[PDB]
Amino acid sequence: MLSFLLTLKRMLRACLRAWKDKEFQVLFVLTILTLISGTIFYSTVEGLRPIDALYFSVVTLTTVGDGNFSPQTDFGKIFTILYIFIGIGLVFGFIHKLAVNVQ
Amino acid sequence: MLSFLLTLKRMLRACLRAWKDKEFQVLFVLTILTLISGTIFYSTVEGLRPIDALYFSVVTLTTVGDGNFSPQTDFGKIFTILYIFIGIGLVFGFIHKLAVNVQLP
Amino acid sequence: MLSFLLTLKRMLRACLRAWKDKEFQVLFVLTILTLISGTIFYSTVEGLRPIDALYFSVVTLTTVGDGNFSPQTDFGKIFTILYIFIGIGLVFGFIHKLAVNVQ
Amino acid sequence: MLSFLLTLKRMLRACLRAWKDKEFQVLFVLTILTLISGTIFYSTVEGLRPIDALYFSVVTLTTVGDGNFSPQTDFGKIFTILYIFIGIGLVFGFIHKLAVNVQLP
Ligand SMILES: [Ca+2]
Ligand SMILES: [K+]
Ligand SMILES: [K+]
Ligand SMILES: [K+]
Ligand SMILES: [K+]
Repeated sequence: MLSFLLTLKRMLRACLRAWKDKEFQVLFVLTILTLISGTIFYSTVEGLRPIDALYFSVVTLTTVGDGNFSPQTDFGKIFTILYIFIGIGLVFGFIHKLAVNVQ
Repeated sequence: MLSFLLTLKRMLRACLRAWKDKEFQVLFVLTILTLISGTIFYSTVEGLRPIDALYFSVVTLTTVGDGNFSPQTDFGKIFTILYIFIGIGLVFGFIHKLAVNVQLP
Repeated sequence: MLSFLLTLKRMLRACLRAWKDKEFQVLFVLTILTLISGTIFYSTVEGLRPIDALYFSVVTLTTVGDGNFSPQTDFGKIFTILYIFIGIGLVFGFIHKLAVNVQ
Repeated sequence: MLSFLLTLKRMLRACLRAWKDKEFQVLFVLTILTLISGTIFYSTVEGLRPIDALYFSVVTLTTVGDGNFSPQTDFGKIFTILYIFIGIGLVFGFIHKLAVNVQLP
């Protein structure tokens, strides 16, 4: 149906308009950064291959969680705790962003 | 007791009333599409029984998470990461939607 | 500090005012129901002691997840999938509720 | 590049500006209180090393979840359930807050 495609595209364009918003860009960059850091941290401190460090970081920053791995070192656990709150703060940021975008 | 039932019905009506929104519908189809892709991907690449691939896909895409399985291949891992952001995208989309339907006038 | 206690109490009263809202009551009852059902389902179909069925239901309906148990039977898995979406729908319900409560 | 930095700072200022809200503060203290209680509870009742009790408490209260540990006692289980709803309460509270600070005027 054309109605369907048209609606989808209207929405896609709306999503694209966001990647053009400075504040949204910031939020985006910060999480990308946060993802890099985490990848690096768990790679060195917890000794996980980069890909498994990125995975754990993602799955953790998004609250999906890893059904197998858990930080072994104490330093790892502390970092993971603060890491998670950064994620909570990051998502509220987007939430607030969207809540404002309508008005 | 009666107001409970009456309120429930009014709300239950609304949920359906929103099931008529063109944008809600697309989000729904996109989610179902995402769910189907995941199911295929994981049964294929991770060799998971189809029902296990759909299950992993659902719990992964909703941030619930699987307490036992994790992709074993680097391929599955990469896909899961992006898959999760799709999910995050889908949910914000719904949230944005609800946000608009509230602050309407 | 008195300022602190006063603010807290103002907020507690606000939370209490909600338990007096019919629509909120509904949302509440539905999840309680949903929790009962789940407890029963996983108890019989997956053979978990009621307490472990309630736990799995809660941890699953709230997206916390169980780091050990996963449904073994196919019927269990299908139910868990629909169960989770009920939860997503239930939480959006509260979300919408709150988003309206301000205006 | 400069607008990035300038925007970041303006936003970074706001987060702090909100750290001055009396209601945000209480929510924060309540969360810290909840976190401390959990840490005590789990090290005591579940015999978890203090840092493991705080960790389990954080991942549990944020719906992230622990991929390896689960309370072993029926006592720990009951507590975890309520604990999770406290967390759900805390988050809605913050959300409600953000909701109000947006739709202000
Ligand atoms: Ca596990
Ligand atoms: K998990
Ligand atoms: K979650
Ligand atoms: K969430
Ligand atoms: K989770």
